[PDB]
Amino acid sequence: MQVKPCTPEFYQTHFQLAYRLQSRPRGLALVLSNVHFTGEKELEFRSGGDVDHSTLVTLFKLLGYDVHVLCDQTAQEMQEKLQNFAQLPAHRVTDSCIVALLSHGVEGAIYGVDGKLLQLQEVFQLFDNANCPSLQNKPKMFFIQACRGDETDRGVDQQ
Amino acid sequence: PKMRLPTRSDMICGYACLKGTAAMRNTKRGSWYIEALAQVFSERACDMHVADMLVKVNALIKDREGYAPGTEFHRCKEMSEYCSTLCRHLYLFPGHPP
Repeated sequence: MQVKPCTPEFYQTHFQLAYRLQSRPRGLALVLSNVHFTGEKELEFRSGGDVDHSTLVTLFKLLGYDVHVLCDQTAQEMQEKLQNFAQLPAHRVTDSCIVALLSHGVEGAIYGVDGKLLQLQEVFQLFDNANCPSLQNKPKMFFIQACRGDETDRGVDQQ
Repeated sequence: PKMRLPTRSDMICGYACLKGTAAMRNTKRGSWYIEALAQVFSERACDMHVADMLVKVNALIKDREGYAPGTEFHRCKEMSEYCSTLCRHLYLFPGHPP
């Protein structure tokens, strides 16, 4: 994998109308994948979950982020460690932030390897303007690979 | 008379599937979504801002279908989506400056 760099001309013609995004590293990134379950409930082994995990780590590095990783965490560990990540002082000095969460899930929430649910509203909140003064007015990207139901989509044939 | 902020702003969230649905994952290739995301981003982060790159991801995901003959669950589908409280273009300016 490589990421094609942007031209200095491109940067000159767009930065005035974009979030400032020039620091080095461009921000911290957290990739948190739950793959092996406990299974104090229901949840299947996420075969394929290591490719996703690896692919994101690689991407966010090539994109200039200082990447933190976590794997196989309980609902309560996700919460505590997400909070600790949001409070890192490195955020004072970076321009952006990225968080990826990959697990099984329901609508609005993701599973810890223990089959207990972490609310996405609680996740976003740890990074908001009240809780995370360091990232104020800084773009925060989230990527959520997790079910939002169990229905698979049959799809529809086009007219 | 200082500017103040809402409690929450300037986030963008990409989601792999829609509300009520499960997400397609390949035991050999990982999730449809993560895979589209890395190629769109590795190729276009140089000239396309992140919300537009999430639109190109949506385009890739929409066109893909599941190859699992046997289980009716073959030719199956998913749709991704993003939600945004961004207030400006988000360009990642890869490799600038050196």
